[PDB]
Amino acid sequence: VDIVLNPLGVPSRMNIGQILETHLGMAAKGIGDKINAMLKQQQEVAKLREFIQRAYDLGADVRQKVDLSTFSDEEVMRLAENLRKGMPIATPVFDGAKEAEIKELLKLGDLPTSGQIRLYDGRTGEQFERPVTVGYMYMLKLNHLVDDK
Amino acid sequence: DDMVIPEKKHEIISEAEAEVAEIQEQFQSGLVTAGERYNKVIDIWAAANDRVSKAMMDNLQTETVINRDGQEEKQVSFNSIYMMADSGARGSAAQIRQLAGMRGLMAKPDGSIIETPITANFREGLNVLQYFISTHGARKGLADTAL
Amino acid sequence: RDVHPTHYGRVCPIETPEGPNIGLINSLSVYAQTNEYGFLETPYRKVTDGVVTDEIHYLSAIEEGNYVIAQANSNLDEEGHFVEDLVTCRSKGESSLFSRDQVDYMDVSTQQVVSVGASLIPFLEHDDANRALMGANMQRQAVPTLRADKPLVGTGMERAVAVDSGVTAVAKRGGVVQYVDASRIVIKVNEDEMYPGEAGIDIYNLTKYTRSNQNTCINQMPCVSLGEPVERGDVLADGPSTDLGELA
Amino acid sequence: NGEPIIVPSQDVVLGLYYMTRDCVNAKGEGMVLTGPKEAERLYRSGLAS
Amino acid sequence: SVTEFLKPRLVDIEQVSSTHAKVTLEPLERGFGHTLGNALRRILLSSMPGCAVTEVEIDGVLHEYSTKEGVQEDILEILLNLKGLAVRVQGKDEVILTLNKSGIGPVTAADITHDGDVEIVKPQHVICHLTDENASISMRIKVQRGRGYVPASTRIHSEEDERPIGRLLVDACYSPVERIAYNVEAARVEQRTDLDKLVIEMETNGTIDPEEAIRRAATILAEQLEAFVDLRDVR
Amino acid sequence: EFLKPRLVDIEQVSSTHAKVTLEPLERGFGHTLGNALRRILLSSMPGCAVTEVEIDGVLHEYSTKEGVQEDILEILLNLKGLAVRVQGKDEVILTLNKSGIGPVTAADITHDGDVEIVKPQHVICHLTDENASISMRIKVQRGRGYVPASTRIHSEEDERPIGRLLVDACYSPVERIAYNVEAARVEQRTDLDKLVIEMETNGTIDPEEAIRRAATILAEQLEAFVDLRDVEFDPILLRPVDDLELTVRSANCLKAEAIHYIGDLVQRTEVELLKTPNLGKKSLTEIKDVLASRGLSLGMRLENWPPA
Amino acid sequence: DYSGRSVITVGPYLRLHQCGLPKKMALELFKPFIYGKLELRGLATTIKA
RNA sequence: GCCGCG
Repeated sequence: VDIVLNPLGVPSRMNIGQILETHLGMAAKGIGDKINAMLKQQQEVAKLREFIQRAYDLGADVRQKVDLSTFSDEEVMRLAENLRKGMPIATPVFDGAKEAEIKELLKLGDLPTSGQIRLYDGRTGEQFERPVTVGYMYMLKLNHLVDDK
Repeated sequence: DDMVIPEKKHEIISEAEAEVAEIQEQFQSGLVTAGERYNKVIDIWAAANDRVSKAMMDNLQTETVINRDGQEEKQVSFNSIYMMADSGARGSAAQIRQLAGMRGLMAKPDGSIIETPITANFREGLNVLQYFISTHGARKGLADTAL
Repeated sequence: RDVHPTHYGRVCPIETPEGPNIGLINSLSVYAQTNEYGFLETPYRKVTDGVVTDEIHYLSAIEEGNYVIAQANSNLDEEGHFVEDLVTCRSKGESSLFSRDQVDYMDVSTQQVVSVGASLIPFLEHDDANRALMGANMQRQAVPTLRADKPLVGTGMERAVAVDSGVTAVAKRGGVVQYVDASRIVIKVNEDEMYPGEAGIDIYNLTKYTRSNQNTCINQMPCVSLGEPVERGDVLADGPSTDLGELA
Repeated sequence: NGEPIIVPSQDVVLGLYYMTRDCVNAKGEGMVLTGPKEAERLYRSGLAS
Repeated sequence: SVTEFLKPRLVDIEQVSSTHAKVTLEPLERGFGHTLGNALRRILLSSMPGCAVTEVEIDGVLHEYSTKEGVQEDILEILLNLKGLAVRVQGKDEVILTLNKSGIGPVTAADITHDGDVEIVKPQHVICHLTDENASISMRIKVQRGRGYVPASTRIHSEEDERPIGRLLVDACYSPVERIAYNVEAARVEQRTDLDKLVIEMETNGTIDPEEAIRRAATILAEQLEAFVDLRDVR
Repeated sequence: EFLKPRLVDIEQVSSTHAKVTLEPLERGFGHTLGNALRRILLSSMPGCAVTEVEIDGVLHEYSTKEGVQEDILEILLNLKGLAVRVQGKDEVILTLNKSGIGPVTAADITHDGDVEIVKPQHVICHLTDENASISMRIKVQRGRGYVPASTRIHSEEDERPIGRLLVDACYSPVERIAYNVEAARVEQRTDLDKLVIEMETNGTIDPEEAIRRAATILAEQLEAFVDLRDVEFDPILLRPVDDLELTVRSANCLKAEAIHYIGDLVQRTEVELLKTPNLGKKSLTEIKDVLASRGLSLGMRLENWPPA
Repeated sequence: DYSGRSVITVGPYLRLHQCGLPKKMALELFKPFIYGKLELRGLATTIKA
């Protein structure tokens, strides 16, 4: 992992957006990893288009209707090379991803639907007793630095 | 998934809505003035909140049912959020009630209380209206703490 | 410095400074504008009979008080009618359940309440109002990094912020890109649109490393490579903390 | 008030609470130990919970 | 430059009693203290040769729960007491010992029969304070050399329950390490400041000096790598 | 009484991925060896990295070059991820000269004597003007761990020309290490474990060589456990007094008071030095005058006094 | 005078009576003490040195 | 005078 955060800051502050964004980032990076894998082994285009269509055809009655049939091969390859790091999925403010959509997005990426994986200690090698919530959260660096303080 | 919403929440919400519809028609009959029906609706919503929170604590406290060498027993849950609240490390029953049970009846435009409460917790989303209600209280609290 | 029930679609309830100025400084919502006189107005969709039409009326604070206004997340059928008979509404600074033929206006979208700053927080509806306030006020202090990295979990308002903020380079008569450099972009305008005489090409001079007011760096790097067709309104270079015309 | 003010908070309380708890069935049940040192050896090497 | 790593200098030892030691090493390259401490602890706790009692037999009552004929100490406490006694066997794998006593007075480990190959390090360690008042108590134990720690999960020996009843399934603690703990701290030399300092706290049941224990663990872990260091050797 | 693991069935998934198998291991040694090896591999493995760059028409990292699409900072960031191998040299200089259109890749680096480019499809910059050329000199060194360009100050001993761009150095070939323990195929033994280590590098280091080096490092570190045992400076001082050119009458009195070094003299306060025999008030000024002629005022305090 | 200010981070390796002070924040709070030690050790005779 | 930080 890159960042380790304290869970005790979640329940007393009531940021469940933290956890939902973490799970959604894990699902998006799972899809990105799948795309990057199918791109690494030089898989033929049609299966890549079908997988990307399946990823974009998800959700329960979503108004986005992106169809790759109208896309030629070159633009699809360029888009897939652009989605290698992850699928930049978006949720509008008050009508965004639901629980079922997040869980099924995780399922499509071959990740545990619970959003928690098994973490091994980096110093002793022992597995942590409980599963740990791991994902991808989008962090910012504020202007308040000790160089000026 | 560590915030287990009780399964009977929709049932108690339905009973509360049925009772408020009955009191609405009873008011329409004209035998009750505005003050009595307002007080009664606040009372029933508060009772529903109490029962929802009690059900959520009941389902979260001993959620574990782990078998033993003989048959199966029931013991204290190892849910992380309950483990945080019970240990006293962080959080209390009110915040767990906001997280899993219904957010509760709340209002502070001038100190008054609105008839319909926020029925949605933080695990599920809040509608635009419910968030706009919660903003009044949050703003008043922040200003009071500042001043 | 409190939140008045008429603040709904005009002034953001979340974004405001914390300590001294709370409630005294606000931000307009995404859709709010000003009347001919100067009062804040907000869009709404008319309702005729039981259907929800598409014509948009901008209502002020006074006018909205007498109409019965629906909610953004009200289910609809294909014909535009309301799926359920009794829907939520705001009548006179309050909210209640009303019949399907009694409503007079409907919310245009679900971002009407929140400002541009607070409409960038994914899963805002799962956040406490005060924590959401701190997050919105804290997004504005982020420092642009060496390399912009798009948000894996966004909202979709990032394209709007990046394009309309003016930091990026946006085409105005986009044709076909002719020359690309880490400093300049030269585009040959397609013949379909052309001012007669003297032909015409478009040259965008990117602003390289330049200090900002807060002593950060303002930098623009091209997004197009060569011979790549470009349409009007596309982004050519992304400024500080922007990835492919999307706020990062 | 006289109550101690340097007291464990947050993560320390969580650790102390997680350590001193019991579950009905785990690795090791009714097993007899000669002292706390054997308990630590059993936990760390993984023969007990 | 490369291939050259910092080697700990002026190893510090604080001997406590005769079985408690605290060994400090400084300096080590960053992140090496944790590696060495973890590896040493794991192989000291999980796999170390040693001998500890495994089977017991008390004439008379042979059930797991027994009246103990009034020996003022439940047989569970007897098993706990004989678990901790440490022995040294030389040239033999399994060995039988017998203790028979009568007359008022506690039975210590010294009062068992003495064999030449068996060298018991805590003879004053008490099994119990005899039967109440006076009576004859006779027992026969069997101890075998093993590795690490193995609990009495099951017998799986002989046939039916003959081995259990003749053994009573005492937990075996073969490894002669009562407690191992390691702590890794910040230490520095010259301009370098992100260096690692290792502190190892060891307590042994006996039969082994803690320094000898650490040396044996280091020996086995290093000679576990001879398949990769033999050809790739400076000398 | 212990079995010794032997490196068998080393299998190469791709030019970057690798799997290394150790067949015979005891009950619990699998996890111990796995974690020790993984920590050693991720911590310290010798590798080669770009340390500095020098483009022809560049002056600093925050400039632009005409005809190239990427900024100089982007070019440096691309060069940082370039991986090389060198045999017997640690100070290699690679020249890159390319004029034309399209990308410039590591493949068009001028072929040195023994400098292996692992991936020659690693693009580093683009050229967009037809009559535009890129010419640069890249320095590659051999190191052990991450070393920022800012921390190295020893290189500032000799002045650097304006244009020598410093990039950070990674020096570590190994990117990802994982391991697993399964049951062995050894049927005559009661129960044996087999360890498998999967490695992902930049293609620089051979997997077998990497595991061998890590094992060597671990054994070398453990070698210190197998045998525990172990159970007035500033040059103006410390000089003879016969360099201040005192007076004749002051020669005997200083010797009479056993003052034979300059340092011991400066510790004698005025109030007691006047009590010395036949010192002379005017002669007391003379010694102060010549002592102040070197920057030492009489009456300092030191901490010790060696015989030298 | 003889005072400084900086951001606080958590050090769990400390004791109850210890704090962490940057070497740059020191050598500036403790300048006269360091001058005295330099002069007393004979390293720098004059205060200018 | 304004803005922000706890």
